[PDB]
Amino acid sequence: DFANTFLP
Amino acid sequence: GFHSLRYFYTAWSRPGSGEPRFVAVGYVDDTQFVRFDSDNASPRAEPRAPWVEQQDPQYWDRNTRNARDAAQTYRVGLDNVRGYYNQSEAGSHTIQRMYGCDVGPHGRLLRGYDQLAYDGADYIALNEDLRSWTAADLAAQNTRRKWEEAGYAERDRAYLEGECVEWLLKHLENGRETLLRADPPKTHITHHPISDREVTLRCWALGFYPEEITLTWQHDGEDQTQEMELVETRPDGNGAFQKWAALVVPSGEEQRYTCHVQHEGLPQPLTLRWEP
Amino acid sequence: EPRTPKIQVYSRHPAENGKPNYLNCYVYGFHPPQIEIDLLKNGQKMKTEQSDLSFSKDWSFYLLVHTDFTPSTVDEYSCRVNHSSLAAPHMVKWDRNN
Repeated sequence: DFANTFLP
Repeated sequence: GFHSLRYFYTAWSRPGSGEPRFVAVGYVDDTQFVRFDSDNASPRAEPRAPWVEQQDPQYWDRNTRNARDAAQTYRVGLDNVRGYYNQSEAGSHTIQRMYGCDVGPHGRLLRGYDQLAYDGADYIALNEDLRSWTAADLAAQNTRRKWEEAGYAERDRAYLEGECVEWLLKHLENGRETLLRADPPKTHITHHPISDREVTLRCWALGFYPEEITLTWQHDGEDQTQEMELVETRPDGNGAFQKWAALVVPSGEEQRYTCHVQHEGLPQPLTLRWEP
Repeated sequence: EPRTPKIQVYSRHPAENGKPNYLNCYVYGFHPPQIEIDLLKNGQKMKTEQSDLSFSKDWSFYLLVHTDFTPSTVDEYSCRVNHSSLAAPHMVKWDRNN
């Protein structure tokens, strides 16, 4: 289960 | 002494091809179970282990939508980080992400991490408090402020203590014969003469799991870690690993050296010695 | 800036001639990620299978390229690797003592 992908 | 559920992200571009490529892999200890490569025609989240093969319909439908959107934000993030460093738009740059959680005996969360890297160098990393970030550069402060004002650390702290722990516990239970397996290595010492006065002793260790293993050479009790030539642990192909440690010794003195192997698959550490 | 890949060419099982085995080429410790890895027999490339690009904690990637093969005294096996950090493609011949 992938985590929340935060945008740099 | 513990277990790990780790994910790895990779996004990199190149001149001409324009649209970057995103790859995501997930490991439980030293065995991977999930894949996502954007180069496929219709990229899905594909399983790699036989214990995640069953699961349920939404687990693959949601993680595909999660990975596909993760591929989009990181191709935009690649140009954002490049602009922070103010680099030409015709080059080729990489972004890597590594997040996971280490769990102990009875579900104890020992450590959760979530770090990024730009062009191989450390960029942004979540601190061990799991509430604020550390920045390597000043260009990385643009990402730190953006992640601070958005409160992504509270989101990150919720995943590492919640879903990351339960899914690792779910993986360990369903892949018990594969993950909790402790296969000991088959060991032997080969003997290759190299010159008029020198021979090479190679201490092998084949087909073992997990990856953590210690190969040490000793000369009448004296440690020879500095004088040894250790090789990196290599995957054998069928879920196991291999490793060897070399040492150049004077000819005729091969009986004064001993190789010591340590692995969780062996109840006691081994001490080998070459026999003609 | 770029990191040079390290190459290991080996077999899954202790090899004996004529007995089918599994040839492996383990490339690791390189950066940027895009790499050319090929397993050849007698100088011609073979159909390979490559793992998915993961990296270690030092942020350098590793890749495994493997195939089926039969060790032979007539055929010699190799592994070609080309990277941006290398001036020319490198080659590592397979031997049972590798």
